Amino acid sequence: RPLRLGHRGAPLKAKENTLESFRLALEAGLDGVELDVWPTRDGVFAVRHDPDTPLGPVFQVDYADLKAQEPDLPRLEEVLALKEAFPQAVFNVELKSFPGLGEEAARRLAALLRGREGVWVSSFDPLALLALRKAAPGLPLGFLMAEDHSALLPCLGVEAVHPHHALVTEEAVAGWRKRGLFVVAWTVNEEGEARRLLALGLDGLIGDRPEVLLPLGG
Amino acid sequence: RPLRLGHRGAPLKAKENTLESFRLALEAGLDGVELDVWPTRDGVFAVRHDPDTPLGPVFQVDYADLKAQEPDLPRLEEVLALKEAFPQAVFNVELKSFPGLGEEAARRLAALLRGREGVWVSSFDPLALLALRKAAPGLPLGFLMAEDHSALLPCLGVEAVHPHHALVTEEAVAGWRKRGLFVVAWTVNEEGEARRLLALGLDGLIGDRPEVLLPLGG
Repeated sequence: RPLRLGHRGAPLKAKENTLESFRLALEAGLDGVELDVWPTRDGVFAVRHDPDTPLGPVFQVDYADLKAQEPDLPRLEEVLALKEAFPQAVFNVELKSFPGLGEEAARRLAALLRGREGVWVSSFDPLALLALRKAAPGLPLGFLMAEDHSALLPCLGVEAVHPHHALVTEEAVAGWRKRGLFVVAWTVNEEGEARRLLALGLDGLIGDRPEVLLPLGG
Repeated sequence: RPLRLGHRGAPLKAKENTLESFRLALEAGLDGVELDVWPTRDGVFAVRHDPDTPLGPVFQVDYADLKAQEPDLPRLEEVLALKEAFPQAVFNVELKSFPGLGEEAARRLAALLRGREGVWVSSFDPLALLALRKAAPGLPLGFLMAEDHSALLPCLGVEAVHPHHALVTEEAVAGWRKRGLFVVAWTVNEEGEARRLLALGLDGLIGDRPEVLLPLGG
């Protein structure tokens, strides 16, 4: 059935991108979660949406320092470790990096996720995706799109396309299906829109409300 | 003959990315200049390399304010206007924008450069290039590469590829020629490297030293 994914966990039940949020999303019965990561100065993947912190941009601060300042800030490995409690859960890691520093971060993430199962990486940065695919041939990837940049799909090594829900139309989906892509829309928080998207045959939905996603599928 | 282009003008003769620098580069006999631009809060294309200013990121500050703070900061139109004094000169505008805000800036730049001659836009951002091509079908474009991302060329509407000189090899050039691309390397400041690149048949060189580029060609 279509994947029901918790955006940054269950952001309305607990603070977004925190271990509690991810746990609550999985305890709610969702198929998995999406989590945002940025590389720290010392190469740790901090789980948070915004790149700017009280101590400066994430890439210029060591993880331990960000953690002292923000005690509930998880590192990637801690979130993926939840697969121990939920063996069937999947994790969509969105690699966020300043395009220009994306290739280096991508190579680092590739090494960290080597051979790991139940995880796929998505990114809005085509350059990071190319670097990821070269560094880890077996790691599933998804191309995030805020505007319709489908023209790049033929040149990207990705198994999925993650379009903003407003880009999802019958014709757009036909194009993605034509390439055998797995389609995951975001960020879907309304029943009406969720049903519209599923009626189009999408493979997954990322949303902030578990209740809305749970009944979808079978 | 191969284009001899002044990187940000003639950066050692005058402050980089200033009208004086561009004028000196053209007075030296170069075929054109490369200039960096970032969009201001009010949609003006400020000519400068760094995005961070004493007043904050360029996109969050109005041009007039940046100008008061930095009196020699040009706006794009002022640099392109130099074509009046040098009718044969060409201008390579590098659109710099935070990938995510690149499409919007690209659409704005496309409208500004509508029908203009002797100008081509390059960018490290594939998304900005796609937006530029859609908005201005007749505007020549170049794909800047800091690492070899040639795999994207087939999906980009570009007439040129602008590789960092360290990516230029006989095999790489054969691949680009195979697609009929115009190849422009940067940033070439040494005679040895310049001669190595020209021997490979490149179509243009962007460098900080006019003396090094002038004798190249015929």
